[PDB]
Amino acid sequence: TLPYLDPAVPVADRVEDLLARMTLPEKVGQMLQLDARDGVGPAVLEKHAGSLLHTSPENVLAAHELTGRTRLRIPLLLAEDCIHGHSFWVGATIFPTQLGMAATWDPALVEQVAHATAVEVAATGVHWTFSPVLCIARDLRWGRVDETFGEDPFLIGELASAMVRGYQGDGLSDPTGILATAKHFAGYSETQGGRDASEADISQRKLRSWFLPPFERVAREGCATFMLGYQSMDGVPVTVNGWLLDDVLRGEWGYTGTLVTDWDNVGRMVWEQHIQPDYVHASAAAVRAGNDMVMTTPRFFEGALEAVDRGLVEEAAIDAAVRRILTLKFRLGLFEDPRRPDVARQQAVIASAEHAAVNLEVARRSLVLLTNDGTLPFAGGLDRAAGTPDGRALAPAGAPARTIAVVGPNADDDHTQLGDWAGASGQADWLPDGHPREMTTTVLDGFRALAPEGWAVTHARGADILTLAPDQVVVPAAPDDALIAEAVAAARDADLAVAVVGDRIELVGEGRSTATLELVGGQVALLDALVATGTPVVVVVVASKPLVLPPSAHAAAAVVWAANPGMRGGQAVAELVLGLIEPEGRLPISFARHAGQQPTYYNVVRGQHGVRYADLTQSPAFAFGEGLSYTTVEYADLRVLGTEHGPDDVVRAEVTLTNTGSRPVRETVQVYVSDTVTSVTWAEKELKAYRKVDLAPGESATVGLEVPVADCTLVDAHGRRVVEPGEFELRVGPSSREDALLRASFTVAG
Amino acid sequence: TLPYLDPAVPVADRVEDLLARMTLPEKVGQMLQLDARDGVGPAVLEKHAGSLLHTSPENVLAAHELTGRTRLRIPLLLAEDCIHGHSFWVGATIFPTQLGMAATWDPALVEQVAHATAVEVAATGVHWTFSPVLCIARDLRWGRVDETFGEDPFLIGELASAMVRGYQGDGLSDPTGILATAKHFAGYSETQGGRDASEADISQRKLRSWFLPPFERVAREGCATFMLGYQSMDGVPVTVNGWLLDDVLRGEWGYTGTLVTDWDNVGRMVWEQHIQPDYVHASAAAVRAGNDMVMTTPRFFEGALEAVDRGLVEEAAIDAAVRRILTLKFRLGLFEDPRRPDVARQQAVIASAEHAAVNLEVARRSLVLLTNDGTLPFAGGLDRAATPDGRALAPAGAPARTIAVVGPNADDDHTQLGDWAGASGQADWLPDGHPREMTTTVLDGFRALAPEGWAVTHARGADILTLAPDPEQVVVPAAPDDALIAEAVAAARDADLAVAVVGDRIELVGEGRSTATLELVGGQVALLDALVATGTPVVVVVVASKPLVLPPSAHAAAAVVWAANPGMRGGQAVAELVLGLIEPEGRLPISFARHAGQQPTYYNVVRGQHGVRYADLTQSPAFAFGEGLSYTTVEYADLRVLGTEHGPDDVVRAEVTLTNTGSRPVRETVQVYVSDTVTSVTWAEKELKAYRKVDLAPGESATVGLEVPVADCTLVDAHGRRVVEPGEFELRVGPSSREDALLRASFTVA
Ligand SMILES: OC[C@H]1O[C@@H](OC[C@H]2O[C@@H](O)[C@H](O)[C@@H](O)[C@@H]2O)[C@H](O)[C@@H](O)[C@@H]1O
Ligand SMILES: OC[C@H]1O[C@@H](O)[C@H](O)[C@@H](O)[C@@H]1O
Ligand SMILES: [Ca+2]
Ligand SMILES: [Ca+2]
Repeated sequence: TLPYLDPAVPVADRVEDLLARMTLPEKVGQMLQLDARDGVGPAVLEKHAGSLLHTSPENVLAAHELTGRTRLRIPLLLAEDCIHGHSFWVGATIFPTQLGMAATWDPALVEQVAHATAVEVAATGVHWTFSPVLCIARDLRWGRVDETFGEDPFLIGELASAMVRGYQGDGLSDPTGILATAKHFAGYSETQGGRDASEADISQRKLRSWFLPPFERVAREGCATFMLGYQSMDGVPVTVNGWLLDDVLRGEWGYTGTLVTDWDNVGRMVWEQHIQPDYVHASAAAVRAGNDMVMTTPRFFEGALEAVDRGLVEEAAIDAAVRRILTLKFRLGLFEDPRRPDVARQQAVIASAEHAAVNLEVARRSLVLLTNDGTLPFAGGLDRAAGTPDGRALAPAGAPARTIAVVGPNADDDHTQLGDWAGASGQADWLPDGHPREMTTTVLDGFRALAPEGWAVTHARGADILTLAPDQVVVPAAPDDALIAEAVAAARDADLAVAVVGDRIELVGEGRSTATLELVGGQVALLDALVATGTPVVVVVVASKPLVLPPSAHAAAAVVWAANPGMRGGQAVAELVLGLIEPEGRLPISFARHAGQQPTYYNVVRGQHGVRYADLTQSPAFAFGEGLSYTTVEYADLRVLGTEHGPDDVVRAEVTLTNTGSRPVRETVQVYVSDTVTSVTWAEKELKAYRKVDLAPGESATVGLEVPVADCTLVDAHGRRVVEPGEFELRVGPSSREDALLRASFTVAG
Repeated sequence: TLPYLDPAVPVADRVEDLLARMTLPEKVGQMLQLDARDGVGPAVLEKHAGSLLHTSPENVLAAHELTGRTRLRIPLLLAEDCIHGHSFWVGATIFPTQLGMAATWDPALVEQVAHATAVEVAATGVHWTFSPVLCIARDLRWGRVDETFGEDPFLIGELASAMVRGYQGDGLSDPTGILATAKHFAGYSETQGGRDASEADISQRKLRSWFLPPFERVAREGCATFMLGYQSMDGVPVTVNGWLLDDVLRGEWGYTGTLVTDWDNVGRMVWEQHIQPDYVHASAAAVRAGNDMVMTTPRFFEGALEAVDRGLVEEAAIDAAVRRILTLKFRLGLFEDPRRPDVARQQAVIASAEHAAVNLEVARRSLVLLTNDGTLPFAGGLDRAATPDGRALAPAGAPARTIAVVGPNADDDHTQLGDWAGASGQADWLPDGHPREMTTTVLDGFRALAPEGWAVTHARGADILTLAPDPEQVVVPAAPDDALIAEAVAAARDADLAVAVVGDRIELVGEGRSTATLELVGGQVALLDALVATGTPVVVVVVASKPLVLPPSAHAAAAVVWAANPGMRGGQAVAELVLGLIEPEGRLPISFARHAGQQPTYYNVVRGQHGVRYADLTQSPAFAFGEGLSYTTVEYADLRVLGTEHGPDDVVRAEVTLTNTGSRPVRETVQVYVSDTVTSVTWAEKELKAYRKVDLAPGESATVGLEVPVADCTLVDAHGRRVVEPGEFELRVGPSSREDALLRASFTVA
C-alpha cells in the first residue's frame, strides 16, 4: 504494497491514499483526543481515537499493542501536560514553575530547561506537550497565575519563544524534539472576577494590544500546535470564534499548525455555557469553525457522525481536518517509527546530573530578594571550603556559633515546593505519592546541609493552612496557640528565624481562583508572633502567585519570593540567605497591597482622574522588575545617540553603571519606551529591551542599549499595530518604578 | 426690525437671521459653557459664552445684567447640578440620593421627586439640570455609585424615565419644566480598577448589552439633552467617538436633542489622556466629531478660532453647532422671556410642606431592613396617639426604655445628605451647607419620637478620618480611640437598645475618590465589636454612599438597616422604622459584596465559570439585589403561566399567590425575572423584566397577575442586534433575586 506505507511516496499522496480507505467513523475518531485514565481499550478500538492524553506508563505500552489490532493501524499521538519538567513521570526533573523561571529574565536558560524536559519526555514515549503557557497575568485573583511568565507581553514573548525552541529541537525528525503547544489562545487570563473561564470582556483591540503579541511571535517561529481556550469572549467561545480563528490566526498570521481544543470545549458549549441545545449541534458547530483535534469530549464521536448523516456538516469538512492530522503524523515519521518508550534511554537521561545542574541554576537565579534591612547575607556572608565547590559552608570570622530556626508550613513541604502540574498535584492518577521525596531539597533540607559545623538548625511547623470539608471546600485553619508557642520558643533560642509561608494546592489552579490574595490559616498570626520575639525574621514566600503580605512581613528583616522553586529550590534559598550566591532574580509580576487595588501591573493605560483610592494608595507593594542584590549599583548618564530617527532606524543609547558596594552582581538593566502623545489612549510605558551586566565590586561600565523603532508600536483605532511618528521617551533603570528610571527623549519622523 | 427678535418668524429663519449677524468669536463662544465661579464678567463679555454653570444667586442676577450690555443680547442657558433636589440652593428640599430612591422601586414617587425639584429649580432661574444619572453600578469600588439607580438595566430605565418626565413637565413652554440630561453616556461606571474615568474596557456588544438600554429609553421619550462621558472607551474618549455619537445615538436612535460634554472633556484629551498634542487640535477634533456645547474648556475659544483660521476645520462646522444651540434657546422662548429668578415664587414653592411630605414618603419607603433577629420593631412596636406627627406612646409592658444612639453618623447632618448637596464641595457660595433645622438626624429622630417616659442618649463612638498632605489632601484613617469607645460602651450598658450609625463620608465618596477595600474606615469596626459585646441589643444603621463590607460584629448584631444617604427627613424614617411606626418597604437595588475581591456580585452574571466559589471565599453576596425584610412573613405559592406557547407579538401572562402569614400589614414587591435557557451567545443567567407592589393585610391572600411582553425577552447576539431568539425560557418569580427564593415556570417562544 500500500502507498500510504511507502516512505518514498510524497506525504500528500500518502495522506490521500490513507484517507480514501477510511470509513467515516475512523475519520471522526482521528479527530478525537481521549482521556487514557478512562480506559485505553475502548478509546483506541471502539472510538477510533487519533490521540490520547494523561497516559500512564502502563497505558502507553497498552496503547501501542491496541493500535496493532486496529484495521488501519494508524499510530497514536500521545500528548501530556509537561508543564515545568515532565510533571507526571515519577523521578523526572521538576523545574520551577513558569512564574519562577520568568524571574531569571534569561531566555537562554529557559531554552535549556525546555530542551532538558523534551529529552526526558521523549524517552517515555510522549510526542507532544501542552506547553508553554502564553497567558498574561493581569488579575492576581486568577488561580493559574503560576503558569504564566508574568504580566508583560514582551517578556512573555521572549520566554515562550525560548520554550518552543527548546522543546522542538531540530524539528519533526529530531528524536529528542517534541511538539510544543501555544496555550490558551487567547485571553483566558483576564476574565470577570479573576474566575476560571468566566466571561472575557475583551474587545478586538484590547486582545490585540496586550494578549496576542506572544502568540504571533511563536506562530511565526513555527510552534507546532495551538490550543483553543475555554472561555467565551464577547459572547463567543474561542472554539467557534470565526474572527479569532480565521481572520487572525489563519488569515493575518498565515498559521498552518494544528489546532486542539482544551478539555471538553465542545461539550461545555452545551452544559456550561448554554449556547448549544445538544451535542449534535455542538459537534457541527465545532466542525464548521475549522477545528482539528477535539479534546476529551467523547460524545463528539456520535455527535459528529449524526451531524454528517443529517446534513448539518459535509463529510468534506471532516476530511480537511483529517488531512491535517495525518500530515502531521506522516511528517513525524510515525508510520515508520511510532516512537515507543525506551527504558534504556530513560535510565540514561531522566534526572541525569546535567539536568539537575540546569535545575539548580534556574532555582538560584529565580529567587527575588524584595526587602533587606542588612540582616542578609547572614553573618556578613559565608564561604565554602576552599577545596570543594558546594558542600557545607565554613563558619566565618565574627560568628563561630549561630542557630537558625526554620519554621512555617512550607518549610519542609515536598509537594508545595513543586507546585501545581507536578507529581501528586492531581491531574494524573498514577503518582499517588508524587515524586521521590529524596529528589527534593526543601528549605529545612537546604539549611541542614549547608550550615557550618558549629551552627545548628532547628525546625518547627508554626502554623497550618487549611483543612477540607463538604459544602469540597477549604476551611482555613485557626491560629493554634500551641503550634505558635513552639515556634516562638524555637525563635527565642536562635539567631535567625526563617519563616517559610505561602499557599498550597487546594488554593491554586483550575477552578480555584482566590478573592483575598492573603495568607490563609494561622500564617499571619505566626508571622506576627515571630517578629515580636526580637529574633530577626526572614520571610520566604513559597507560593503559586503574588500574595498580600501582612504588616508583620513588611516589618521583618527580609523577604524572599520563591514562587514554587522546584526540586533544588531549598538549596537555593539557603544559599541565598547565607550569602553563598548573590541574588539575581527580578520580578516578572507586580504584587498588590489589596485585591481591590488592582490593576497593579506596571503598563497601566493613561486617563484616570486622580492617582489613588480614597482609602489606599495605588502604588503596588512590589513592582514589576524590582529585586535587590547584596550590593549597590548606581545608574548614571543616559544618552540617546542621535535623538532624531526615521521609521527603519534603531534607537541607540548608553547608560553607565557603577558597583559602589563590596559584592559582585549580575544586574538586569531594563529599557522602557513611552509614547508621549498617542492617537488612542495607551500605556504610560512598555518594556522593550533589557540586558544583563556583570560588575565586580568597584567596577564601572558604560553599557550600550538599543530598541528598534519598529518595536515602538501601538494598536490604533482600526486595530493596526503601527509606529506613529512623534515624541517618545526612553526610560532605563533597575525596575519599573518611575523614581528608579533615568529618562531621555527621542523622536521618530514620518 | 430684525426678524430674529420677531416671534412671528418661524424658528429656522430666526436662527438663520441671528447666525448671519454673529462674528466668528461670537459663534465659537456660543458653544462654550463656562464656570461662573471663575468670573461671570469675562465669561459673558470677552468670551461671548452661550451657557453658564455653577452660578450663584448673585451671579445669576449679574449674568442677566451683563447680557443686556452685549451687541446682540443673546440669552444665556443657565445650567446646574440639581442631583437629588436643588443641590446647591440654600436651603431647598434635599431628597435621598438616586441610590436611596431606587430602594423604593416606585417610579411614580420618583417622578414626584423630580417634579418637585423642577418647581424649586425654576423659581431660581436655572433652565437645565444635569440629571438623572443612568450609569449602572457594576463595580462597588467606584466613587459615584451613590449617583446611580443600582445595578439593573430595567429598573435604572424605569426610574430615569420617571426623573425625565418629572423634570420636563409639559415641554419647553412649561413654566415649571426644565431641561433634563441623560448623564454619562455611556459606560463611565465600569472602568479599570473601579477608578474615576480610567479606561473603559467595553466592547460594542458589552455596551449594548448592559449600559445602553436606559439611554435608548429616555432618548426615545424625549430627554432634551445628553452629556458625553469623561472616559476613553476602547481607546477613544466619548467626546470624539464616532461609533457612539453617529452610528448609535444620532444614527440607530435618531436622537435630535442637544449634546454637552462633561467637565473639561476637550482639554483632558491634551493634558490627561494624552491623545492630542495641543488645544487647537483638541478643539478641531471636538468640532469634527459633532459636539454642541463644550463644558469648562475655556481654551476651546482661542483653540477653535485658530483651528478655523488655519483651515483645520471650516466655519460652517461651527455654524452647524450654533444652529442647534440657538434652536433650543428659541424654542424655549428665551428671546421673549429669559426666565429670570422670581423671589416671590422662591418663597412660595421652595421647601413648601408639599415637598417635605414627598421627601418623607421617599425616605420612609427607601429604608431596607437587611437583618432582624426579632428585636425589631422595638419593644414589639409602638403607636402614636390616635395625632400622626406627635410622639409615640409607651407600649404595654415597657413604660421606660433608654435608647443609646451612637456612631459618627448618628448626628452628622452633612453625611446624611450625601454628595452633590450643600457643602459637598462643588459650589462655593454655601460654605455652611443647608439650614440645620431642615435635617432630622437619627439622633434627632429618636429624641423627637421616643415616648415621654423613655430616654435617648448619645455618644459619638468613633471617628472616621483626618486629612494630611501626601507622604510622597490624603485621607488618614482615625485610629480606634479607647476613651471614645468606652464612653459609647458605658451608654450602651445603661440602655435597653443601642443604635449604631456608621458608614462613610464625603472624603471617601465621589469624583476622584474611588475606594479599594469597601470597609468601614477608622474606629468604626472597633466600636461595633465593643457594643455587641455589652449584651445590650445593637441595631446597625448604615448611612453611606454605597454598599460596604461590614465587619463580623455587624453580622452578629440584632438588626441591620441600610439607609444610603436618606435626605433631610431620613433620621425621622429610621426612628419610625426601629419603633414600628411604619413597616419597612425598601428592597435592595444593588448587591453587597463580602470582599472587594469577590466581585462581580451583581445578580445578572453571564454564564460560563468553571466552579462556583473562590478557594478562599464564597461568591454568594452578603446581601443580594431585591432583598429586604418586613415585619411579617409572606409566602409565595403557586406560580402559573397562562398558556405556554407564544409568538413575538404576545405577552407572557402569569399568576402567583401570596399569603401574609404574620401579624402586620406589608407592601410586598414581587420581582419577575426571565432566564433564556439556550442562547446563541453567552448571556446572563436571568434578568429582571417586571415587578409589582402588592398590599396584604394580616392573614390576607391574593392571587397576583404578572406579565412580561415577549418583545422584552431579548439578548444582544453576535452582530450586535437586540433580538428575541425562539426557544425555551423560564419565568422566575419571588421576593428577591436569590435562587432559593424564586418560584419557576417555563414558557416557549416560537
Ligand atoms: O458637575 C458638572 C458636571 O461635570 C462633572 O462634574 C464636574 C465636577 O468636576 C470637578 O472638577 C469640579 O471641581 C466640580 O466643581 C465639578 O462639579 C460630572 O461628571 C458631571 O456629573 C457633572 O454634571
Ligand atoms: O488536564 C487535567 C485536568 O483538566 C480538568 O479540566 C479536568 O476536570 C481534570 O479532571 C483533569 O485531570
Ligand atoms: Ca505618538
Ligand atoms: Ca433561547
